Amino acid sequence: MKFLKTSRVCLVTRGRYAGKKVVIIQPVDQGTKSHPYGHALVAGIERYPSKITRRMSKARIEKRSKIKPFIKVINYNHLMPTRYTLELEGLKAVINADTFKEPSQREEAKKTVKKVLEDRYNSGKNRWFFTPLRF
Amino acid sequence: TYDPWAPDPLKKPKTLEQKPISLAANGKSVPAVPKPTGGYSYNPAFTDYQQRLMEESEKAIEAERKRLQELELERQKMEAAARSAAEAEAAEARAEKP
Amino acid sequence: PKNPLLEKRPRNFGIGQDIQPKRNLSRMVKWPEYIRLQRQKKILRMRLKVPPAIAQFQYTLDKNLAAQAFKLLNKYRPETK
Amino acid sequence: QLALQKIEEGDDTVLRRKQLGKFKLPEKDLELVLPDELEDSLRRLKPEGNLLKDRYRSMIVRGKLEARRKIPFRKQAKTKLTEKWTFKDFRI
Amino acid sequence: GKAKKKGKSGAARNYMTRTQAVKKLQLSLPDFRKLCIWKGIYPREPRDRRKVNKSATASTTFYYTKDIQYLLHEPLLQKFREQKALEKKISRALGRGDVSNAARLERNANLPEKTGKPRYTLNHIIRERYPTFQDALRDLDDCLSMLFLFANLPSTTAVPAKMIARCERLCHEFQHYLIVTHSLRKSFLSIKGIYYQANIQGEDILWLVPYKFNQRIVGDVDFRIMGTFVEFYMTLLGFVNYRLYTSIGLKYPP
Amino acid sequence: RKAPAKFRPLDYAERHGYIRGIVKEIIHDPGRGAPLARVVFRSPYKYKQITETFIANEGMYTGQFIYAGKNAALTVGNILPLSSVPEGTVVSNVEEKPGDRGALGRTSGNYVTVVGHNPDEGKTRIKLPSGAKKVVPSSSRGMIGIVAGGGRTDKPLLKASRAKHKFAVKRNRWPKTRGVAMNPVDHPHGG
Amino acid sequence: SKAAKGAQAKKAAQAALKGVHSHKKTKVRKSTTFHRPKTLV
Repeated sequence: MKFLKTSRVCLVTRGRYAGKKVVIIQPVDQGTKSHPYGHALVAGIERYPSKITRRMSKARIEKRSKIKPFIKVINYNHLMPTRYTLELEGLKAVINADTFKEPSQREEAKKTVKKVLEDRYNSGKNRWFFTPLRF
Repeated sequence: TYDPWAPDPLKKPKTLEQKPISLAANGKSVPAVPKPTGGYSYNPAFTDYQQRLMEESEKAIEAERKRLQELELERQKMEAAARSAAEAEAAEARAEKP
Repeated sequence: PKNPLLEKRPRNFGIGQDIQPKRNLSRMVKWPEYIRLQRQKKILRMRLKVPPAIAQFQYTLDKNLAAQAFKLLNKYRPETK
Repeated sequence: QLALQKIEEGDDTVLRRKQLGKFKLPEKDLELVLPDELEDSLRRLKPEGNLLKDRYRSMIVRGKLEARRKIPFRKQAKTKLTEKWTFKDFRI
Repeated sequence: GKAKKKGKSGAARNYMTRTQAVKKLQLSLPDFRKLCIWKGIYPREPRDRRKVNKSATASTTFYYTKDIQYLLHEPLLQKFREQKALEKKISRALGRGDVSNAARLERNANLPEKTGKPRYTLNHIIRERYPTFQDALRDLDDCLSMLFLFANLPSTTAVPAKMIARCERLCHEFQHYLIVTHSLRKSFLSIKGIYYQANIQGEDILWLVPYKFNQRIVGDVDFRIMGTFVEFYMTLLGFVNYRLYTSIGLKYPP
Repeated sequence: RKAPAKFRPLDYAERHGYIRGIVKEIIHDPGRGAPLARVVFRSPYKYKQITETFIANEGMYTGQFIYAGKNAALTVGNILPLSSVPEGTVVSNVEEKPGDRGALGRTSGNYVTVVGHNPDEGKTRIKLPSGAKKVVPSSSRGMIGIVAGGGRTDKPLLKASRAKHKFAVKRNRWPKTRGVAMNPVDHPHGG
Repeated sequence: SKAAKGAQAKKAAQAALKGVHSHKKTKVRKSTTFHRPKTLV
């Protein structure tokens, strides 16, 4: 069965975002003219939130709970798929192929991804996605 | 008795002659006892008392407005977190040649 | 309510798992030579057999009789300068 | 234009943003008699503020010393209790 | 010639932290803070604190290296060491049961609870800090506010009751000088206290006196370093009162 | 030569459990006919890693995990006390006493055979490469296998230069002049 | 128990004949290395 679907959590293995965790927004198995290979449109975390201890103040907690996101077109050979999933309709069709052709659309998509991911992190669920991978 | 004003470093350093740091916003030296105004009297003039009252009233108004705004922002943040948590619980629910 | 962002990270201090915690290693401290000498001198005096002329000095007055003797003798202290 | 933007006593109430010590000095307490609390005599006066706190704040603002917080409990030395040799060797 | 190494010049030589200053002077923290207050060693700020110390934070206190060098030659360090040794001798006498020897050695301690004066004498420090009587008159605002505030406080360990009585004595002597010379000019009754403005030798002196009630000592202040300030200010006001009484040709102390 | 070929010091981990190390390098040691192995272990008491130098047994390779301790498996390259091995096994770098980090069966192609055990007093009977029989404490450690580089002496040196190159780094005397070739003042066999 | 009664009697006799200062503080040392103390210079 196919596992490179929407809301699939993958690990990026090459590029500037190597070692980061992403969620698949759109799988393009057949490829496009710009990318004549199986690839995916993903959104992920560039800067993970810092650890929170029981004696921190509220201002320090809300400062360290910030998340820096990114959006990416990535080859299938540069992804390591994981069994975990992250289902968000706030990220549903947040990016398309034409999103990456305009810098402002990338900023708006990154703002939306930041808001949704920060809400999910503050919920306290899917802790493995917001925990950085150590290697 | 003793009356002042009438190798060991007998001179003082220029670093000691340097003036201390002032915490004032404009950077000038704050007096030790600043001169009080007429509005600080126990039986003040009506104009001075009204001016001080209006200044403190508008400061209290803007402080309370800021507090209400940040409380509403915190409430919206925790509501969004709770909605995402319900989303995650529901997700676990239906998850279970050239 | 406690913060859901808080987590527990226990450390397993078994063999070959985690770095050992800083324990009280006072029983195994490499002491200076004078401390080691006085402790070993006391230990050797315990281990060897002591003749009665020295062993009789380990039998002393108790707290009450020593206090009563000092209470009497404190009224007869020698003259100060 | 760069030339124009380069060309273009202290107050206790407003302070600089940077701190001098462990914390930034808080805003002063409200020193004002409210209109429901006005009195018509010197005898029924309600003195406001704290002059010791005012002098301490004046010292910190003028920079003779930095702002520090009180430490109510200090860390004790890590020690172990053991019984004395004479009390161990006591026999009756 | 030979290539210089990084961190051996500039702000690293210019500044040191409070920990380095304490370790250099070989003092305790209360003695270091007391000496800094008495000698006027003020906190400083480097442009980049990492160039001075890599472990510095925003709460790290910096001082001038030359200021600490000046503090190295202060004769009060040997006074501190002598008082520590004397306290050890008093403890030894009390432990041995020599109560007469303990009392005789305690007479050399010059305790504030017995004398009403500061434990250490700051006469040379007064002359060092104020080169001129005009500078003394200009600092009399802070001196008079502090002493008139502390003349109405309850007895503590930092400021004993005899010391408080000495503060009240000095304030009363200054008031008597102002009365006999008619130097008092203006007065004001604010909601905080009574403001007085006098004119001594052309210098306008304004100070605040609390209303005679129960004054509250809160935990937001550092009462012990305030007491060190009070000791310095009574040492200043004694000399100021002597000079004023001698200038108007009166016997001091009254 | 950089470091002596020794075991780790006998500590709590080797005495009661095991500790895993990773073989980083297999290197040539001048003067020794047997290759050495650089193995990196973890320090149980601090963050820094510890690098050791063992005599490499045959079959060891870079990137391999070896295990040292009482509970370590019976595998080539693992360092075990002699009480934890059965009879008939061959081991290398055998400690004469527990804690001397290896003394017996160290040259290339050589090994020590565990003849038997006497658990009543905790002794182990072993057979040396010379055919001698020895009795050691059972807590003495040995690395399972045979020392690598066997068959080195089966090749003739064939040349004075090769003998010279062999002995120049081993500092043994070469060339060797005979006593009967000397004068009577120099040797008892002189003349 | 009889052992508890005997221990109570021994503790009372020890307090009667020697006093109540039966215990001492010793420092906790995280390291086996002893250093010369830093004194006044």
